[PDB]
Amino acid sequence: SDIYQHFRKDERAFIDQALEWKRIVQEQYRMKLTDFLDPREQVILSAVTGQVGLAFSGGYDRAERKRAILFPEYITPEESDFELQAFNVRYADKFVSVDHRSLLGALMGIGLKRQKFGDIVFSETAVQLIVSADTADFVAAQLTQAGKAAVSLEKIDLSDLNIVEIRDDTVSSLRLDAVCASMSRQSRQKSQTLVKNGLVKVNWKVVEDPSYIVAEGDMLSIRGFGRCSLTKIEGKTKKDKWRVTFERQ
RNA sequence: GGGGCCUUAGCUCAGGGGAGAGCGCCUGCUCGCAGGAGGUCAGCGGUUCGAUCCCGCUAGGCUCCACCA
RNA sequence: UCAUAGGAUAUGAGAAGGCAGACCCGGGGAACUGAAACAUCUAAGUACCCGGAGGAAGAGAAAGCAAAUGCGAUUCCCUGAGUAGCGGCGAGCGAAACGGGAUCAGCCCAAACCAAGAGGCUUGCCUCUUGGGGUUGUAGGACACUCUGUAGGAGUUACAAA
RNA sequence: GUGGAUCCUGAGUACGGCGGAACACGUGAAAUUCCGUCGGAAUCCGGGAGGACCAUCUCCCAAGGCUAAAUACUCCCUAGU
RNA sequence: AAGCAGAAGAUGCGGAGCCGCAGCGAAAGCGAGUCUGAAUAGGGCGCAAGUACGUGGUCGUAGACCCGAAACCAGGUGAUCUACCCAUGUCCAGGGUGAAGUUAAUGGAGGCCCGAACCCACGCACGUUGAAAAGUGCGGGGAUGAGGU
RNA sequence: CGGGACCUAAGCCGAGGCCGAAAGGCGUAGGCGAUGGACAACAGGUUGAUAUUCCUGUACCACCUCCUCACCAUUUGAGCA
RNA sequence: AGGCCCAGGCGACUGUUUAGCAAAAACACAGGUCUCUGCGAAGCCGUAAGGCGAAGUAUAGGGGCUGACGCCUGCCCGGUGCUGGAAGGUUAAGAGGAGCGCUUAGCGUAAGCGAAGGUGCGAAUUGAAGCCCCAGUAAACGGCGGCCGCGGUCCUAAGGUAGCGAAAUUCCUUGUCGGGUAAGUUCCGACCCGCACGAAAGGCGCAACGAUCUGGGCACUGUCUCAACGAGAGA
RNA sequence: GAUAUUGAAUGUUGGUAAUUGACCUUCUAACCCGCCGCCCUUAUCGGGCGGGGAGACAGUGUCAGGUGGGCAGUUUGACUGGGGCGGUCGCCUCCUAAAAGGUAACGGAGGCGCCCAAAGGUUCCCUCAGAAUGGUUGGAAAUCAUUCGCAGAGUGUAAAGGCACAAGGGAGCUUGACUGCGAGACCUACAAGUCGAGCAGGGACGAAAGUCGGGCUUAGUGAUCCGGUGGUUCCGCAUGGA
Ligand SMILES: [K+]
Ligand SMILES: [K+]
Ligand SMILES: [K+]
Repeated sequence: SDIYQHFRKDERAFIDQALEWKRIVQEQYRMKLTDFLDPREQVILSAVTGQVGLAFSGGYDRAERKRAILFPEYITPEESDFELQAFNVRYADKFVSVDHRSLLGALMGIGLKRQKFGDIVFSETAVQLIVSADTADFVAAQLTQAGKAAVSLEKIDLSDLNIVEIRDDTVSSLRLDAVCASMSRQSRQKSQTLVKNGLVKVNWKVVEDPSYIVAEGDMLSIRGFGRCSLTKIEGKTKKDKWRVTFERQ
């Protein structure tokens, strides 16, 4: 009841369900695997669960959408308890190209919910996707086209997964509106519109406060400029602006 | 009057090593591209191997003081 | 309910209060001041308040001092010595023992145990109250032994008390 | 006076931790003494002290009491300086 | 020296104690030397008249040449003045206005009005070694109230 | 007449009691405490100096019984309370 | 035995106050609001006992601010306070003793090693409130922008709304214009470049009230032009 | 918050070999009641007795942390053409400074709170700035070459005094940027500061003479107390240790 204040009002929905997962693992003494919780929902769950222990794995290390195991003080989990299936996306690579937008659009097009798949990995040699094992056969059967490319899915082990723009700058403050303006190369008044409407996120939390102070190692997500990361804050200049470093995706 | 701070390209700002970056403005190309435009670095005189970034002064603009009989 | 609380009556040269503005032992306890400021510190356990006294008080018969072919209760004086030491190691604070003197004195219990009685029988055990017993350190006492005294010695200043 | 079969010889004490005070000694290397609090012995094959502490040695026997004199003082009284 | 004897004396006794006769070194220690140092070196400090008592000068600790704060602390004494409160009394000439209510009249409200006592103290003058350590005179405010006493 | 031998308010004191280094603080029963309640005497006269106080006249209140009279009554028995 | 009138500031009012240089625009006030307080209330006095609160009980009691009435009371929760709180971080005594030192029975030609006990330190681990942190809250403390050409741009927690404005606030200033006067640094009304108003440390109005402050009139006068005479007290 | 007062049970979860912890719930008997009835007792005190409530909590004690101008004791510099405000405070160099030395002002100018493992030591060798004339890049100015050339350069750094038998530049080998000291001087209120031949130990460089106890010279620093570290033929509170 006195947890919601710490999160947003829309985020209440997840928090209610996150409390219902903790309820199970305490009383029934059994691990609860979840449906690839979003990077934000990782942060929320971590809080709602409390310290019921928690584990998280999205197949490869550095998956955005990862599935969480809520386990007690015993039954420390394995890599396959997360019920993850990796696939290699086969297509006529010489003729057609698959991009992240097309493959994401195709996954959604076959009716797959965002919670039923993790990250879509693009390397030089392979395009791979990670899904929940319960949906693996459905996705393999239905995902026959991505954009203009005819595609097929080959099952692989997680071990077979084939896993910047540094921009040293100065800002007046570490307010959100100031950092966005700097990163996105805009007027601050324009950046304030972005923040206020609800287009910027900070670690996948929608921050609508222009004056929110941004810390070192915060993934900002300006809808319109993509995504960028305050990696370094490096003291202050002669004329008193924060020496900073940005790295766009 | 005294102290304290400021003076960089159209605009916003980076920056003892020979003055940049974005945006605007121009180049051709149709939300990104592709090269330009533009600086007495307030000025002055000097420290020196070179000064926007030393150091001393002059502007100007702000800021704080100018009290006690 | 037994009781007990409470109430009543009797007997008490029982207490109370005072002061000598002193001395003594306790409880509580400043500040100015000094430190060339000031907080630790100092002033000072002072002043002051309170309680208790007594003609004196307090201390006192080694769980001591010491480091000798030792000393032998305590108190007080001389000395040790402005030493040792303590100390924003500042300002300041400051011993003790030995040595020399004054004066001198040593005692009683508690306990073991014994005897008698009482009330809890916990049922031959336990607790309590009188009297005896006993009093200490290279241990003493109980307890046993054999001795020995029961009236010479001691006494109201402790060591019983008129 | 002689014996050491047993028994007795001061317990919520000594002592310790924490917090204070007293010791010339200000927490210090800090013995010793006392108070509050909490913990808490041994008991003669025992215990205490000798300035942290241990060992050895030496000296002593706490946690019960009493005790004159030498000492302090003078509102007074007497005699005097 | 205390102390004992002795006029509250001198004095006698009393050698514990004190200072000096040897220094050097932090110290163990060594000693006319010693410390430093590897050193017979060099250098430091030493070697090569005190003491007891008295007078005087000065210093220390004491109030310390005398007089003087504003203050600080401790323990008492004061609410007969004054502040507020509590209990219980008491005071407020006269006149006016005319709320509610009642049936234009009636009615008699009020930190209501004018205005003595009473309370107050706004202005000015006077007084200022006063009549008076806060007043007097002329005016002034409140005067049934959060009133005076 | 005013006060006491009557009453109580505020407050104060306070057996036992509660609390507190000491001293003490607080407080019950119970008291004290008028500024309040209650309560019987008036007019005139008089002295240099007192007067509901003395004097004159006429009163009233409480209490008492050597007495007088009437009435009621001696254990459902007056009456007091 | 009332002088009166016109106009303005302040405070609504009657009250109250610096005994003895200030009576006021200061305090109080009825009204408003915020807040605490479930009763052995909170608050307060007292070491406590005992009390007040109250012989009351949320329509009550305490505290803060505001100050009749009328219209109203804007924006900012970053900071500070208050209230509440999830993760994460931090943190006392106490608890806990892994280790280590000193000591020495023993053991070693010595050097040194070294049981047990005593003793002196002692790490991990554990450990509340609080704090960091997060959320709310402005009739809480407070704060309510620059620059350039309504737009741009920088900065901020957010940039002053309504109303008022040379004001008990305006330095410059005797601002400017108008009114009143023969002549008006004061006064009144406008204006707004508000040095440095502004919404309960309330804003703007406001009838009644004032020994309030301020400007102007009528009346009146020895206040004055400008003095003169008389009475009394002192001299 | 710990701990005492402070107990009993049931669960559950630690840690030791069945005892002792931790926490949850329950219990009643301590403790509490500014609740009711009864009694002491004419009593809204107090106490006793019986109900009820609450309960090992609270309260109180000790200890601990937090908060805490509610309260307490204090501090809050000096110079200064009055004080405040501004500026300054130690060290070095120059000028003022009057041809020894010293010498003031909120007089005039600047530096310092280091740097360097060579930018120290020694041995050997050397000479700089700039200009003229000639040169593919290449220019006024890089690199040659020639002549001229008291220094017009350099000397880690401020300035002054010095320095070309170099104190300036280069190279080799090195660690004397030594230990013990020190006749005697300078400076000086003290405290400190400065110079020093020479002696010993053991070195570096050099054939040797010799030079070397940092740097061309003069700034580059801070008393005591207290505490840390290393060393130590010292002391060690009966003795041996500590
Ligand atoms: K010598
Ligand atoms: K003398
Ligand atoms: K002057």
